[PDB]
Amino acid sequence: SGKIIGIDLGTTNSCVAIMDGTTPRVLENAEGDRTTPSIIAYTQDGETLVGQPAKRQAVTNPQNTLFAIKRLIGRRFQDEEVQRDVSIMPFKIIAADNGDAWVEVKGQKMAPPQISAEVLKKMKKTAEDYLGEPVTEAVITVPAYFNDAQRQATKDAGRIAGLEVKRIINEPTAAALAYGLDKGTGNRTIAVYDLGGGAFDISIIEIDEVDGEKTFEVLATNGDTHLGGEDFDSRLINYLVEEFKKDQGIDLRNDPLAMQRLKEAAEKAKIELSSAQQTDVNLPYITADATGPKHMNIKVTRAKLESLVEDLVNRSIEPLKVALQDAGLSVSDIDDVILVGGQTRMPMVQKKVAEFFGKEPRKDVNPDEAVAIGAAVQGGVLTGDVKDVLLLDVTPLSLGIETMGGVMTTLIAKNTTIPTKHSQVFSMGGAVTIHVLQGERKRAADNKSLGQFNLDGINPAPRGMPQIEVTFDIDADGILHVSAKDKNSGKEQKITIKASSGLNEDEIQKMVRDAEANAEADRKFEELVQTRNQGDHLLHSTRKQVEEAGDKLPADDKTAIESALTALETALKGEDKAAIEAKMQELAQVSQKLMEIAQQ
Amino acid sequence: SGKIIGIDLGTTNSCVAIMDGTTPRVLENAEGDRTTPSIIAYTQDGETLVGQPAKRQAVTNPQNTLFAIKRLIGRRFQDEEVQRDVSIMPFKIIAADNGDAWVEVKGQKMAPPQISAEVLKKMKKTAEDYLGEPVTEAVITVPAYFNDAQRQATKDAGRIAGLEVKRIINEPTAAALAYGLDKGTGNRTIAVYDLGGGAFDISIIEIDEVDGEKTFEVLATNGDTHLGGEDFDSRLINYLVEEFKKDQGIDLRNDPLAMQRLKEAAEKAKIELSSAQQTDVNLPYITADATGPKHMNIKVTRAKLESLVEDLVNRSIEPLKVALQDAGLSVSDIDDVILVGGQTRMPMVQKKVAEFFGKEPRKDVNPDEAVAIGAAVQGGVLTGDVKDVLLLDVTPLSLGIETMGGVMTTLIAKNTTIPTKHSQVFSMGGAVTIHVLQGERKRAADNKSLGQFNLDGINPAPRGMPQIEVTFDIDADGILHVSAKDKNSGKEQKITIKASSGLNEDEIQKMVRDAEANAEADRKFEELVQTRNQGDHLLHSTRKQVEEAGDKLPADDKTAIESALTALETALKGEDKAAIEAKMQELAQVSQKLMEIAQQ
Ligand SMILES: Nc1ncnc2c1ncn2[C@@H]1O[C@H](COP(=O)(O)OP(=O)(O)OP(=O)(O)O)[C@@H](O)[C@H]1O
Ligand SMILES: Nc1ncnc2c1ncn2[C@@H]1O[C@H](COP(=O)(O)OP(=O)(O)OP(=O)(O)O)[C@@H](O)[C@H]1O
Ligand SMILES: [Mg+2]
Ligand SMILES: [Mg+2]
Repeated sequence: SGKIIGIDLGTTNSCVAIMDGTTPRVLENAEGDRTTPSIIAYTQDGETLVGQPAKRQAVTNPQNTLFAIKRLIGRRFQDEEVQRDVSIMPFKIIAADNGDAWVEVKGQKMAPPQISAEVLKKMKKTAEDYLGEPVTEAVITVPAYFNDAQRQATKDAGRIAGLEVKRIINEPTAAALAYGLDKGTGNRTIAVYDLGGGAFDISIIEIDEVDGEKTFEVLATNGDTHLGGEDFDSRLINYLVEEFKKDQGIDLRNDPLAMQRLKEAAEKAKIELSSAQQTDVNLPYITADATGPKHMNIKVTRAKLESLVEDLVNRSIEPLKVALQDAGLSVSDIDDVILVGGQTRMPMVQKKVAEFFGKEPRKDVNPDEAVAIGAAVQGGVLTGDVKDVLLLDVTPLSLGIETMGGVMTTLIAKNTTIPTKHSQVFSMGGAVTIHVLQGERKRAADNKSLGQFNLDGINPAPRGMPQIEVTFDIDADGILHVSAKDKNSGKEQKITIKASSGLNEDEIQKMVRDAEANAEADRKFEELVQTRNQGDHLLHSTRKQVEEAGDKLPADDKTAIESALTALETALKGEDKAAIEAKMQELAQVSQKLMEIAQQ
Repeated sequence: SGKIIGIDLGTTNSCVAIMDGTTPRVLENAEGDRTTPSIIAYTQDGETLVGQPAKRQAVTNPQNTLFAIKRLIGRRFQDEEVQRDVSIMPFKIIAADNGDAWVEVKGQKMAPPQISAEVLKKMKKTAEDYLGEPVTEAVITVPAYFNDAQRQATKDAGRIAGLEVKRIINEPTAAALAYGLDKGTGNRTIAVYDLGGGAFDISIIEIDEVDGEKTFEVLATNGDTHLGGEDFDSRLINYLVEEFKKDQGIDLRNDPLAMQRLKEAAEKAKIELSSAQQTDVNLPYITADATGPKHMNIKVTRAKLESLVEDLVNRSIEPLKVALQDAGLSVSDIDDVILVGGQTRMPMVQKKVAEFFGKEPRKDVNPDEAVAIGAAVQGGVLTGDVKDVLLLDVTPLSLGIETMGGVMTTLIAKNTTIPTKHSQVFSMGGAVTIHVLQGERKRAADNKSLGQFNLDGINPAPRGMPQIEVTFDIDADGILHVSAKDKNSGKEQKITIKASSGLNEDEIQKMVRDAEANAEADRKFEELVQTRNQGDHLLHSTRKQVEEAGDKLPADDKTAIESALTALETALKGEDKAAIEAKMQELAQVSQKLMEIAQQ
């Protein structure tokens, strides 16, 4: 029911679009911006900020501002990437009871999907404000290289936000839909290079004209879900931290508040160096010492920045080589190179990509909105409003199991088109345990574990010939479903999953309720502010009343009203809602009493 | 030759678009932004900054940062509107020799068109970078209510930027083109309400279908060229100044740095109050008393803000009434209300407009880019690329002359469609002086003077029957051209214009050369930056050369090379190009030498 909205849920920024009749349209949020910082904050006084308002106060609220949660979602606390972030992120990152990576604010433990849900709720509200009706369904994007846990956790975030997730769409695929919508873009093969704030994808995609309809087929995909702008900032921040040690004899890394100003300054500097060739990091009173206040002043050149991050850029080139090999194509087979994501605005990135492909990337693709637009198009395909568009995506990782000798044994090869299914008999009746993993490495230890899937035996029976067949389905969302039956009886077998990541149904249901309670509490937090407005309106009117009365007003009456006004003004400066309300009531009674005496 | 680019030259922000084949496209500037702040700055070391870099340093350089120049362009120094601004603007506004309003920076007097040209040059360069080739032609926008002087001055700015201005297009007309391009927006009548940073326009526009082609006809236009966001900010700034005065007993108005910080904070507060119901203005260390530093902290509710500016909003409603009357329509006849301009994002503004028209404004119009898009479309109509699009605009002000009694006599009524022509015999041979004015007021003294147009007599001659006919042409740009001729002989009569506003050919030519000199100076300034980058590259490589040598390096050689490294690092900390280049040279020679010795 209603419109299926398209939400690009980004590490750094989020963006929502719809089908406006036959044309996709990106929607401005309440603040008037076409994108929304993927940031949530909890203030000391207990307010929940989302988006720009949360971004604005981040510098002074290190611990209770959550950002880049997309780098934690669907991960385990003991993951190398997470363990590194633990020491780096200013907010607190902890292990959930099941070992998943969670955060903690003011003593409260929260799962990443709960945090992303807040961002999704704002995007949902954005669409509803625009449309003038409720929105309950969405297509939500994920990086192409997201694994099973990361996909499912993103899907759970959508549910926690009150959205039925009709499709999880791979971000480069979404960008391709956006690009190929324009008639005259048929019968070509493109490379979509997407380098954002947190993730990197490369997809090779063919757009063809079959039976008078446009088909988008992903030939190969690769990337790195933990490579993006955040890592570029970090290289520059560490340089600035090391320089200030040498220069002013002080280590800033021990100090959260200084690091906030620096983080902010480094990102601005990085961004400036995409157009200028020099930038100044000026942080007066960055810190202090025995000798007094300290100030940071350091010029950074483009050349300096480049030497700091070139290996990150090279890291994005290697998956390109693998993607072309997997697709069986050379660079000359690629008709268009498409750059997506804010971090691709770096000249070095554009230059290295141009040089690899031996051609310049297109300039007519919006690096900030293409993904959301494609998510909207995908939604329109689902509702049937978008005709003559067919899409065939793949799974980015090999699905396998740990077999005898601790080896990784592949069941479904990477770049297999989805949905897809693989069935296999695992037992003639004895119990079965299956350790499922994703990845390309030879040893199970080197791949991403999805969990242990356990089946009980089937007891011996006259004329029974148990054949326990296990089926691995990958659906259109790129998500795995494992089921089993006895082929001999047709009876389904219960599978018990152990050591898997993710939320269970009970947690999800509780978190859905928590999000509704949060909404209520937010509506409850606003009362103080709403009462101030009313207070200001009242002040304005009763002042006019006093002016009108002029000298006709007796001193005792003039004094009583002027005291009531001042009292309300004072209360308004404060934070006590009850006091404001009482002073408003007293002022109203004096305004009414004056009125009544004037009529006499 | 080349593309005719469309440039929205705004009081606050500027935006450039082109026809990308058959589709209009807004172009990002070098900073990656789809719009550019109309801000020009001159730094202490003599650099000229435009756009975001100028905006960024305004807080510390308020005297030599020029902004809102569109509020001075085409105006006289003694104009009431300018005189008010003289006391408000942080930079120095002065009278030119002819009385026009100019600005002075560091002893240099400059004409508004020279300043705006710097913004147009950036927009021009933006298009050139995208297209990969030179751009010499443009369509440039002006408020529909701009008078003759304002139009010509804007056209002069285009020339000074090296642009042949093919069309001056009224901004609401541009927005209508953008809106009506969408097939299926035909046969309707729209009201375009445009409230920006400096100017207000209302235009009533009919979009029809004649002989297969779409025609856009402006039925009426009105507005106020000195009413916009800057005035909203100003109301809030004065409130904040007064509150701090009552609170801390300090008057900030004489503190340029404090006032610049306040200006910025005030606009941010105004903008938040478009989506939130309360905002906090915080300015630590805003001033210092003998008691110590003082900090500004005050909460502002939407209710407070609305009471500070409601009369500004109401001032925009009265021209709506006049426009409908001039169009001969009622609100009922309006099919679509279109809001353009950032200042229309204010809830009070939208509500007042919705209430006036009795319908909700459309939501599917881009308030920041519609005007640039329309300018690009107009450009494509000029090149013959855009087909079946005809536009018919009007002149917004009555054109008249001062007749006996000091009365205003109308020659061309407001809302007459342009281009248009009016011819009249003024003399049977005697010398003639014609005082030309624009406006609707009955007394000449109350209208805008365009100058005195003088004609010499024609001497008595046998068979001569001199009939001096003066022709008033208003061209497609909405600009006046007065010519005269003797109908009896056909000979053209020379007109001498006195007491008029604007730049003469000689000034324009000199200003064109000055701008080219500024570009050259800019390339010069870049030299230092380029040298710094090369320095960083050189440091990087030679450091690797030292490491690779390790212990093999003799103590005297290691000392020498490390001295040279340090000396370059030191020079790069300074601002002396010569020293940097010398230290680069010495480091290079030492590197080369050790290399040679290592080869031995
Ligand atoms: N001009 C610029 N030059 C370099 N980097 C930039 C520029 N502008 C933005 N960025 C960077 O781009 C990143 C954000 O890009 P984007 O909004 O596409 O990410 P995202 O979609 O939120 O992330 P992801 O897709 O990785 O989940 C940030 O790291 C930001 O610093
Ligand atoms: N959310 C908002 N609420 C209120 N005002 C806003 C908002 N966003 C921007 N503005 C204001 O809108 C103005 C800028 O709008 P815009 O960019 O349309 O003006 P412009 O085209 O440069 O000016 P003009 O058309 O008057 O020459 C500024 O005064 C700015 O403060
Ligand atoms: Mg992204
Ligand atoms: Mg404008």
